[PDB]
This record gives sequence, C-alpha cells and structure tokens, in this order.
Amino acid sequence: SSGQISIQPTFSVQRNLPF
Amino acid sequence: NATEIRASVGKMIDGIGRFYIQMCTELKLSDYEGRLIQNSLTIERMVLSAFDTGGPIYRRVDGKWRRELILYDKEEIRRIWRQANNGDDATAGLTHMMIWHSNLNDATYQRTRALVRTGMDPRMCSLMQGSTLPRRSGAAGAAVKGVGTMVMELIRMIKRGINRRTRIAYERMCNILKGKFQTAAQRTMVDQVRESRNPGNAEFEDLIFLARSALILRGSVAHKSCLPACVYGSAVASGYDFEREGYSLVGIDPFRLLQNSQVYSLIRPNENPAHKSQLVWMACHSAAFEDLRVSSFIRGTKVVPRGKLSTRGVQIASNENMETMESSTLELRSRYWAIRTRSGGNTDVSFQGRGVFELSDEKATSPIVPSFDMSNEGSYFF
Repeated sequence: SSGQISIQPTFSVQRNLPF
Repeated sequence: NATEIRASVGKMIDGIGRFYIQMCTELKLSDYEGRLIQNSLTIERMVLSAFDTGGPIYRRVDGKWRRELILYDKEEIRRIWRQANNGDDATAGLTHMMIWHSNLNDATYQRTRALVRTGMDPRMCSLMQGSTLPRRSGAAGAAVKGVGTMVMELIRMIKRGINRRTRIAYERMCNILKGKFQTAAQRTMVDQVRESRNPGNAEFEDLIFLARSALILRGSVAHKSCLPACVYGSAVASGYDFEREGYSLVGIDPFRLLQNSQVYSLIRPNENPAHKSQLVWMACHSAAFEDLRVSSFIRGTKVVPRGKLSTRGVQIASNENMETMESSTLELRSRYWAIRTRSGGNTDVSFQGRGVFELSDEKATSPIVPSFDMSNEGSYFF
C-alpha cells in the first residue's frame, strides 16, 4: 500500500467523503 | 463582525506585502525577479529564521538564470520586518508564512519515514496536516493541524519520557486534540487518555486507535489559504490596501487575489509546467489531502495525483546547475471557490447543502452543488 486511505476535507461542499 | 477579523488580518497581510517590497528593494531585484516564487521563498525563510541568515537568490541575465548565494544581518532582517509592521512584532505575520511553507510541504512531500518510526500507519497521510509546522506556530497555527499531527507529537514526547512544566503541555496538547473530535465517545476517550501522568503503551496504543477513528469520523481542522510573500507584496504595491478593504484566509479573498497574481517559477529541463502550477495551487489552499475530484472541480482543470506529477520540489537544490534551468509562469487561477471549512462531516454525504461559488459571487449568496457522475481521475492525491 503506502498510500492514502481517507480524504481530509478542505472545502465546504456536498461531497461523499472517501475512506 | 467584519471589523476586527476582516481588517485586522488585512493589516497582517499589509505587513508581509510592504516587507516583501522593502526586501526586494534591498536585493535590487527586478519585477520579474520579485515574482519568482523561488526568490520569494528564500526571503520568507530568511525572516522566520531571524525571528527564531542567508539564502539562494536567483537572478536574470541575458538568456540564463544566475543563482546568488547571499547572507544578511540576522538583525537587519528583524529591523526591516518591524519597520513594515509599524515596529510591531506581528507574530501572526510570521506565523502566516510559517503556514504557507507548511501547506507547501504537506503537498510537495509525503512524510512516511516519520510516521512509521513513530509507530503510526503510513496510510495515515490525510491526518498529518501541518506535521512540518514548527511548534513556535501560534494558537491559530495549531488549529490547522490534522488529528494525526497531534498524535505524532505526544507519542514522541511520551515515547522518550516513558522510555517538569512539560505537563501543562501534554494536557493542553490533548485538549486541542480533543477539540478536533466532534462526537461524544471521540471526545470522551481523549479524556480517558489524558488521565495518566506517565502514560505508557496503554495510551501509546489507544491514541493510535483514535487516530484511525478520524479516518472515518473525521475532526474539525481549519484550512488557511496562505499565499507566497510575493503575491501579497505585489498586491500591496498595486495599491491594495487590505487593512482598509478587508481580507480573509477562508473566504473569496484569497482566490480573488490569486486570480490576478503573476507568479513565476524555476522549472527543471524535463518537468511539466502545468504540473508545477498544480503543486503550488494545492499549497495555496491546503488541498494536499483533499478529494482530487473536488480539487479538480473547483480548480477548473485536472488535478493529477502525486505519483503522476512531474516535479521534485519547488526549491532548487545546491546540487543542480543553472545552465539547464528555465522558468515558467504558474497557473494559479481557479474555476470556482469554496468556503475553506474546518468540519470533518458527520452522519455518506457531508456538508449537505454547502456548494461552490462563482468568482463573481463575492457575497456567499448563491451556492452551486457539484455532481461527480463523471470520468474522474482518483480521489487520493497520495
């Protein structure tokens, strides 16, 4: 792996947050 | 209350501007040479060093770029700085460039070596926001930190100790920590950790847990749009008088400013300009751990993942040579803008109803909801 696994949100929008 | 908050931060922005201009006037740089993100960086660091020196300064001669290695009176720098801020310290100001550097580093580099050596999973990238950010950073400097960032600290503070006044730190460092969480248990479990004076592997193992809980039940972490000194210097020089006209780091102000910025950058022979601009753009908003989908949406153009990114770093190392070196104009404009948030979402759709704003929509009047049904290109910058 060694990669990302979740997304840190930077903006305020309607977005399914990935993990 | 748009008086203090909007105008006081304008005053801190004026300082950076004014200073950058003064400092450019010393180095006797040109307009093109003051817009070189490279030189700007060097200057910014010269200052943060002096308030806590020399650096690499690139010059433009017929055709090719000449790198000068120069040194300045550490105090002279401190003198010129206050001159610009009315003889004030404006810690905010230094802290601001303290972040611009942070946000650039959290996007240029992946800090795995450190996570593992701490005993954190390398896949906990999205939680290390501001791991580079010196502890000297201010109170509104730590609010930008990811949950994972805090853990790497306590764990080292604890790891060497468990392996006087140091206590008030630990409790607070946790209170902050806890103030990241936005759910009952999350909040409560942090306390169960803060209970032990000599917190051993008991804690060591538990916070790591909570670290992973944030991967799903994220916390509140503020994002600050901090642009390079040159951008503010140039703006100040162009007449913009921010303390009077107001400025933000989480509103439309920063995007709008970057809609007219003329920033240039040194670029290695085989590197892709478009790819270079991308990088800087993501450092201008702390979008190094954002969902690539949304970043590209707001950006206006593809926001390619780190691996597929053609570039090694914006600063030029002493190793390289200037003969085979040239410079491009950085594309920092964006399509829309969005309220840089602090919230991690909770219930999977988050920020229900929140949308993106056109660059004309000065006020937060009309929002726009993005629909991602689309041939995207990933979600994990890393």
